[PDB]
Amino acid sequence: GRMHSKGKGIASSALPYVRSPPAWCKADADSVVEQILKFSKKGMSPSQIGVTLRDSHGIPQVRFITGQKIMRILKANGLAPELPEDLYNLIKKAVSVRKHLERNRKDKDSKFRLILIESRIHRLARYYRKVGALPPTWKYESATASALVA
Amino acid sequence: VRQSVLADCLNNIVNAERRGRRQVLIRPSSKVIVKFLTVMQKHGYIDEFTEIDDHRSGKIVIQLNGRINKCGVISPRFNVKLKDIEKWVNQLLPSRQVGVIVLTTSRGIMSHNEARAKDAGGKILGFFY
Amino acid sequence: GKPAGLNAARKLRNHRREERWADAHYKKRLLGTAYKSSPFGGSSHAKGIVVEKIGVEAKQPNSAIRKCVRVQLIKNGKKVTAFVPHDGCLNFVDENDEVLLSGFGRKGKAKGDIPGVRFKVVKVAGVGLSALFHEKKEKPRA
RNA sequence: UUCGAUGGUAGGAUAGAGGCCUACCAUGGUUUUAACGGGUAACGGGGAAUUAGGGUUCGAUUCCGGAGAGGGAGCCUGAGAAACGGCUACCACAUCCAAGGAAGGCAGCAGGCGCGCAAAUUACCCAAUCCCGACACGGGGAGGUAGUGACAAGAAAUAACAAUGCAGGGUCUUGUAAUUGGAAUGAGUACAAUGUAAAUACCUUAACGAGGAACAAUUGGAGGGCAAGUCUGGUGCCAGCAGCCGCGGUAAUUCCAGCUCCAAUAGCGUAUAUUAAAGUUGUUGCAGUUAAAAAGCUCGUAGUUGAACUUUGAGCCUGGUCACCGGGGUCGUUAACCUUCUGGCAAAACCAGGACUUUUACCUUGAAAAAAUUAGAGUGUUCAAAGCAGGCAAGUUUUGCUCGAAUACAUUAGCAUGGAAUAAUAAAAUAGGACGUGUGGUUCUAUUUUGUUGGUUUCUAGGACCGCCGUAAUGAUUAAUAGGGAUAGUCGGGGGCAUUCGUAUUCAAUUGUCAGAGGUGAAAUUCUUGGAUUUAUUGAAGACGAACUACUGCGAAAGCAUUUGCCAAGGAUGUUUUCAUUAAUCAAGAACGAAAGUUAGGGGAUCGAAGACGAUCAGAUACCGUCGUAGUCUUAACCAUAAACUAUGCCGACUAGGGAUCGGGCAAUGUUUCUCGACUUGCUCGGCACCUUACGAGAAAUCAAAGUCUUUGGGUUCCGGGGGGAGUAUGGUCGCAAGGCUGAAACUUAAAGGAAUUGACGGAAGGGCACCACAAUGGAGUGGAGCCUGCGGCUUAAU
RNA sequence: AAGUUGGACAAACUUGGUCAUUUAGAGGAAGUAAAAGUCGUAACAAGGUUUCCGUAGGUGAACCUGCGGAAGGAUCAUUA
RNA sequence: AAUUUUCUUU
Repeated sequence: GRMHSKGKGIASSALPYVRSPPAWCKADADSVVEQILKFSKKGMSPSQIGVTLRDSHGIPQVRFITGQKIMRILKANGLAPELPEDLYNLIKKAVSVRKHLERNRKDKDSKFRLILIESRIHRLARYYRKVGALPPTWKYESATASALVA
Repeated sequence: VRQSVLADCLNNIVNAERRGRRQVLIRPSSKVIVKFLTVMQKHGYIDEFTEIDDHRSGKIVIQLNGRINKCGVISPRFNVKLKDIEKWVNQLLPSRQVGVIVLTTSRGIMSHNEARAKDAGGKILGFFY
Repeated sequence: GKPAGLNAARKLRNHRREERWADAHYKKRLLGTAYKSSPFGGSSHAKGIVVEKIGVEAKQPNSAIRKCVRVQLIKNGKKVTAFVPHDGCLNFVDENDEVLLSGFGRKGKAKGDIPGVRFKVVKVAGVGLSALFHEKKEKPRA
């Protein structure tokens, strides 16, 4: 049940039953933690952190060896972005759609998609303000959205 | 989206019983589902059930033996006092001797008859006969 | 379908309140039309004065003369149509006889083949029908 | 919110709080959880009617509270009145006037007028209940009693014992009695006792008081509904009957007269309001593909609903109505009344009592709670509606005893006790944390004493704030075949911009012979030896992307079909990636929204509303042919609906067998073509659909949903309450307009409608039959002529 | 006491705006019901131009036509 | 091509 679509896909990742560090691995916990910190300074999103670590370095799930989620590790070590990754990606997509619309005003489909993205951004922002991830006076303005992204 | 898991469990069980199958797989599982099933088990309508403990809500495989006609849920959870138990029994049960109404009494999930014995009302969960 | 939440009493009550106006019976009670525009303000009977006699024609498949009269109410000023039940009473009933008008028994609807008539006469000259018919009482010399 | 609407200060006024009022200072208070305004033929409640339950309606009225005394306003007296059987002024009425004036209020008890369908005596009494006063002694139209009725409930006059023959029945019993006769007769008549303030009445009193008009039972119906006539006479679609269907045109079981029968009974019918049936208001418990009904589609806030997970189980003691059940304490799993105050024990710690929900919703019990009324316990008003009394006690008459006048229903709402299952929020993140006879400090108070108030330092006891000390296991639920986001290869006739190509249509120029060309069923209009049409070359304009093209793809829908490039975005798939409940459905509010229609600019090839002619027809105004304006294309502004359809809302779970198709992924010591592609097979996810079947559903047609529904409850929006009137009128709102949205009432009607079946019909199809059908150059003919004869019309007397 | 000056409550009257209800009117445009009228035949069969919906135009009228949709069609079908 | 109409009942 897609929130803004009629699709009913169920594609996802099925984590293993064994919630333990890998039997054949030498991650050494702290080495991976500093490795994540190095990649965070390099400037890649936590999704890219897990993808690169799983595909190349060979750690299936980082929390299995580290004991905490990578976002928790980044927050604990201080490299915590002010805007959450999902909200940042949504606002960046909205900015790209708005730029496309302002250069090409006849794209009614893009206008409809911008409305959907705007609604999704507002719902996500309301959730984050309620939980406390963002200041209660966060708000979202299209004029300053470009400065918010950059 | 999913609203109540007991309703889905009872709908699947009654569908399997009507089809005539001797087993049914229920997902998701919960404490309310477990308490409902043990009440049905101590009353003899449902045989052994194995709770598959996953690192999730968890699944359960139930062995049936027929002898039940329909198990259903009562949504919303109406508040049932001691005096309203008879009215609910007349409204839902086939007769005064056959049929069980499950109430989430403050003492715990229990049948309407033993809820009367304990002299405590609650909220109506469902029924089976 | 219908709301079934434990806290949807207001929604259910409001929807029932809106939908109950579609009921013909509820509308006819709550509109006050009996006291607003109906010839009878809830009264069972009303006195009136005979205006004229009209020979209405029966509808299909019947064919006869209904022997009706027109009566002007004294308390409302509304001119209505009246039906004489028996036969040979239109000769007895003359103009200005102080007739009494009542319903027909169809809750204000036309009964039978009579077109556009909803009332019937019960008393003439303050003596009552079926009394002068059997020559038990006589019309006063008015 | 002016002229008090929300709050603060101060004052005034009030018996008293208070914007009740005044001065100043602030702009506040309510509201889609419906504020405010309007209507109410609305005094409110206890309560009444119907009664499976849930509900619906009523409640002026014997009890409680509020208002009024014709409508307002003011005021004295009095504790208590803004009193009206107290006063004053105005407004609308009535009255005596000598014309100067005077004077009132029955929505109190009686009585009168008027409105009326609609409702009583100008009566007696303070004897019972109580009230007032100076008070045994007085008064009370409060109140008790009676006169009047058709009705409000309860009991019951219009009968009945035998002889009698017939129909009988099986020697025992019912009926028609133009029959008798002695019986018990009560309604009344009178009188006596009792009753009562006086009575009336009830009870009670001897006694008079039926042989048939005894001292005449009625009201409706007799076709179905619904019970009881095809009986006799009068009319003949007329009178009429008739709740609906419906009967009546000379045989009328349904009209009016007679006979009899059926139902209730001193009562019955009719008119209206309401309730049950109405599962046609549907929370229980309706229906929405075709009968009325899913917004064209999407976003979105109130509102509603919201995955799972945090202490479960085993063994005892003791006492309770029946191998059983409810209730209190424990020990070990894992520490077992957390924490506080007080009292004790004392190396901190323990026991006892009180408080003990962070915070509710929920359930149980208790308290205080008006009676009547409802249910209901007891009880000889002769039973009963009743009433709350009453009983003992025949053998003494004893100046006595004995009992009851319960209980529940109530709980909406408030208060309190007990439980913590079901449904919620924070328990500490930058540790802002149980941290505590702990290492140090500061602020205040005297709950005590220094002699009594009062002033300071503070030992002392207490409240609070500042950096440190690991007391110890120091703190972040998995990540939902939920969701969002990211990532990789893809996929798409998804969107926009720029660009490329294709034939066809029309037109223009030029070249070749000549007679028709178009079109149609037939034609006809029109133009063609001035070269029509055709053929050939070149060019321009606009429109559109044939075949490929499919029970195939994409998009929220409307819709999207030539090549390439660019941009933004999207579904599915793969994933030991990321966040962690962020979710579903929506009022109000917004985006898109075919075609047609509008305003300005460009362009107008083809087709083509309006129109022009030309054929068909009785009339063609249309269907047919040619031409033809708006329009068909596009840009910038509009609107906003279609059979916008799958006539079928969205999300989630389950349910039977098979084979095709699209996109992705997995596997093949599979095939093939100079590392990949194509093809083949199996598995899986997500779509478009298909065949068979019916565990199941529906009224059926039919449906893998329209199933999991009388065995009725997963969540959430829209929408319908018989057919016309009518998507009309009015009102509001948007639009330049056309029109869009919302949207009645009066009146009328017994049907409208859906599915399916059998006939009939079809200028529908497919098989065939026929000189009462045709074909055959058919044969003979009739009708054309004159006459025989029959039928219409004419005439007469009948023709 | 008669009488006098101010203040507050304040009946009531004239006028203007607003709300609710009721009620005349010259005239105009509708629906509703008919024992046997005039005009023609739109729909129900391929109703004789298949029907219906939205929009626009026209005509004595049912109605006709242009554009886009639906089968509720008279086709569930041409795999070659 | 072309084919309009069948009063109210028994």
